[PDB]
Amino acid sequence: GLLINGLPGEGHYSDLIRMWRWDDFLRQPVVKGRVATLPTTGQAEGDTYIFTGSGSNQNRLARWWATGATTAIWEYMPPRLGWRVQVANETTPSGQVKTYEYSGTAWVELVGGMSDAPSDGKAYARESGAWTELGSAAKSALNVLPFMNLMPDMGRFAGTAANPLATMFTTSWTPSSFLNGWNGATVADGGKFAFDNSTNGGAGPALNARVQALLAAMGRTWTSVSRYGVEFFTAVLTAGSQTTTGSAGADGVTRYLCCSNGSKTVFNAGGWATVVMWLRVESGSAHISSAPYTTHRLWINGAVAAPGVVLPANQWVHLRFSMQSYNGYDNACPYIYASAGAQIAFACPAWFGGLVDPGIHVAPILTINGASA
Amino acid sequence: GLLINGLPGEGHYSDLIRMWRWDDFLRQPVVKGRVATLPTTGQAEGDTYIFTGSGSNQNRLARWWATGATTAIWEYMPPRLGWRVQVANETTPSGQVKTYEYSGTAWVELVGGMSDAPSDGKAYARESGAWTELGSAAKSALNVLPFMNLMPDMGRFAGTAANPLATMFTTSWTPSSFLNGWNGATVADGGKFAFDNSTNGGAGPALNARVQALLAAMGRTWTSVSRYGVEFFTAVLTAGSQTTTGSAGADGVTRYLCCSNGSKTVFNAGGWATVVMWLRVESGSAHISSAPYTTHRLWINGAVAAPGVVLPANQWVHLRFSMQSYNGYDNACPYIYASAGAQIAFACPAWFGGLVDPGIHVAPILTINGASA
Amino acid sequence: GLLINGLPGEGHYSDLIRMWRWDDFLRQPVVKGRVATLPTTGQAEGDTYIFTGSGSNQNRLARWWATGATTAIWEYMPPRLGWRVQVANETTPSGQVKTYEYSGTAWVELVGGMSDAPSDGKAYARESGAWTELGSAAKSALNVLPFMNLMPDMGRFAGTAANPLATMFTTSWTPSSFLNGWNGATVADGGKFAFDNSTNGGAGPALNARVQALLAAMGRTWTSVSRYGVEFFTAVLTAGSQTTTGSAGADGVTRYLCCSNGSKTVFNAGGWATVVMWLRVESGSAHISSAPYTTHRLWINGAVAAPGVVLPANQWVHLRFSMQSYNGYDNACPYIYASAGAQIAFACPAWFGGLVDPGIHVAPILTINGASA
Repeated sequence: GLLINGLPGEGHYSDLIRMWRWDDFLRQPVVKGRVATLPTTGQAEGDTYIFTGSGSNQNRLARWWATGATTAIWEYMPPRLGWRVQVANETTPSGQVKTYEYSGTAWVELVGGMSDAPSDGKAYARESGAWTELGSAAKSALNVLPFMNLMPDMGRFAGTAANPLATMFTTSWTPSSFLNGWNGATVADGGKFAFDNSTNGGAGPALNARVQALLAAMGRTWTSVSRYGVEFFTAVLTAGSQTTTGSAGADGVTRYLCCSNGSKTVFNAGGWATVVMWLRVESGSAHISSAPYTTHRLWINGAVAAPGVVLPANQWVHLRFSMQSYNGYDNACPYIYASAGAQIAFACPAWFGGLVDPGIHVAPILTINGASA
Repeated sequence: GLLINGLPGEGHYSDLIRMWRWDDFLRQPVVKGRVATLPTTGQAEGDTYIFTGSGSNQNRLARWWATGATTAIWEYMPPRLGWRVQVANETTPSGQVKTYEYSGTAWVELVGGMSDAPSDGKAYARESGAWTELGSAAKSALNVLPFMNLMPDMGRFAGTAANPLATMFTTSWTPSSFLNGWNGATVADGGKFAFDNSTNGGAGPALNARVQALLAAMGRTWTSVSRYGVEFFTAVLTAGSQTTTGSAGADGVTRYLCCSNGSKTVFNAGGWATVVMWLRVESGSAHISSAPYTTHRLWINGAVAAPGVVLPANQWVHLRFSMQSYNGYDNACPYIYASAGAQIAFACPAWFGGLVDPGIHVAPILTINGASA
Repeated sequence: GLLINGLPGEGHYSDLIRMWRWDDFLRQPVVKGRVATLPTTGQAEGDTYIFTGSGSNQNRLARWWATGATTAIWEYMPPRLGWRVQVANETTPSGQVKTYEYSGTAWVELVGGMSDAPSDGKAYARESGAWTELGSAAKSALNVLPFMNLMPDMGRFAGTAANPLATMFTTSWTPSSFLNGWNGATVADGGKFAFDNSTNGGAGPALNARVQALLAAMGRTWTSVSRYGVEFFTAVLTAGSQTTTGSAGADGVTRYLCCSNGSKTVFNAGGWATVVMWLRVESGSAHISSAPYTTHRLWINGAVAAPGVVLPANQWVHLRFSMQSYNGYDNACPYIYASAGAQIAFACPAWFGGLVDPGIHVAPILTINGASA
């Protein structure tokens, strides 16, 4: 509380000049900026800086009154539990004039908001100008959802008669129908990982260089996850001498298709497909696709990639190629071309009948068959 | 910057009347509306229109001062880098008085908002007055998710021994256990689509009128999707002469159930069920359900529908009937009644053990069995 | 519209004191609070209460002017289609000074909001300071999604040769490979529920006390869901006399593992696992886990629970233990320890290869096998 009313009439003229000088200021209370020191030069009528220098005169106004004036002075305005003040020069990207609403102790930003979600445990999203509750599926991620694999043998190259539910298998190596050679390509066994193996202090088979390279790429370096694990076979495909179905990669190098799926019945869900598999180049060079065609999206170890990217030689890379095709089927779905004589290592393929996001997997996803018991 | 202070005292009275006339206006700066021309009639004290007519006097105030006045004039107020001004007459639906905050060049709407999502790649939804991050599953749609089909033969009417993973099959027509006749209804083979068929320039079997009608309904008119595709059989069910389990449709016409599922063990997931199948009426009439009972929701080619709707005769329609039942089982789940002697064409049924949204499918969804290799 | 301009100069001094007393008030129009009666005591200069007592003087200001005054009076300010007025003392939790914007008929809260979702049917969530559309999966819940079960026999203890798709089975009791005894534990048949049973007016087998206890726990008390249902066997595991793998519960009582899964290949999806099963304690005591280890989350009939909670004796409880393990496999996954000689009743187990939320299930989730036709 404060007053400037009353006072002898003898001095009314001083206070009357005084009140006119504010009534002139009150047109729009906008400050050009906050200052800890009175501008000693370059100020005129209409210049208002917030004199917040250390002392009792913090936040006091510092309007300079020279134009149309007898003697210019730094007229002061102590605030008192002040409130919203607009600022013109700087502004938010959304076109809002900056406002420091002085809450009485600090310069606070203006506050709004015409909607708060009811506190009843449901998440609400904006819909047609109204907030609508969301379901539980919104919060759950996709890397953990247990979707069904379409491969009967899990890519272990042991045959469908092997139980996918068992940790260990005794069946020998077996070719998979999901990987058919193309252009004369030859597929041969590359290696196998055994439970309780001897390389890490056991009595089983030993691990060959390719498997250590994979596991180091997998991050499974700890005994609990490196000395134990599920069994499976690896294979190495040698590109044939045939030169059918040519294609060029992102680097402009021509290559030919080496493997095919045998026209599997996967393109059903909106034409959507997903292929995830682990590979490494032992010799030669290869790329993905031919050129950007239709819709496509490639992730390499969780990093988006473009068509034709030449995978670095002798490194394990996680690929996830998801695209859409209403044709209902395709034989060369992978769209992978490699140079003749290239030795490509690959292990644990996984295919899905739609767009799914399991992340960087570490083992094939299970299914159910007659031998699954 | 501007000033009206000073000036000889001789004329102080003019400016003093002047400042009083504003101090009267400053009670609440609300404009009745924007005008490009001064109102030549129908204005009085308290009427304030924004004179924005073309010229230098844009945005100048146009308050008319007649009540309690000697001679009324259009007193002018040039703004200068102006700011928020409230408006009373019109208002937003949410009870907010309209505000054109003049940004110095244009009349801008007031701006607020007390929450912005952190720029770290996560989507945030409002929860109990706070923004909570959402999962990846929120963004993905439902028409592409590869869920597991419950039919062993894919509705191809070829038997479970046929591989659902193959594009082509050689097994002959075979009845499906998922469609059991009711009220004496007879189910007979209707047709088959063959890969590399001869109708579109091949050497295989030809396509009969029903299959062209379906495909035209399917939108598969292009050679890539019309001259090729997966094989499957069609069947036509002729309603029997029995009159058990009567029911009336939306048009008030009584009909009887014709087919049953044989009490399949589908009602497990919260009692939820989903049936999707493609059909066409060759003769007679039929409807869906008996009357609105329990919870129910029908889509016809993506368009919601009510119970008892009489499907148009001789057109292919996509139905998706999802409901809930805690009983754990039901034989007449479809709740479809047709007139006696009606010839109903149907192809590619698909059932699911819950509420799923695959859209307008084009082929049955695959499963895995012993013959799937 | 109103005016206080003009009037004879003789009385100019009264109105001039008058206008000064407002020009003093207009520094910041903040009211200390609304009052239906003028404060008869404890008021001074700067105290402004909204006199809203019943009568024509509603909303009129009640500023008391005593400091620096000749005679203090309750100066009145009728509003007219008023607008936003800030309030200092009380405030919103978000630091916003309370504002009752008088809409001319009622004291209305201030209104903002710089974003409304386009009215085109899509739900929008905030992302990096912008609203991004969400997918359909966001709205759908998780309790209804038809995910694939990993048990070949559905936990009916009838063998994999039994069809899971049929409501009724004739095969006798059969042990399940998914529940292997530990520490010498013995598993024996406990009971079976038969379709069209005689206990509820049929001709089939009768129901034993354990099954009524379960069903009453299930809420299936109605004839439609109590007199009918799917068939399955129950078993009772008697803990053995061996004392290997000790562990203590939340109450500090030591117990030993009684059953194991035989190292099933379930830990694939991000290492995520889900186990849901229905059990009741007939004798002894048991608890969950050993102590809080790694990540873990237990729901008991939809209510979250902590490790080591001793389940109440002789009550049916729904458990859902979901955890993560990158090891790829585990034999004692359940981590359940029971006292020696404890008689534990259990029925309808369900396991999943990831985090899933089917709610409180009433029957095992189906799968597909060679005998599923």
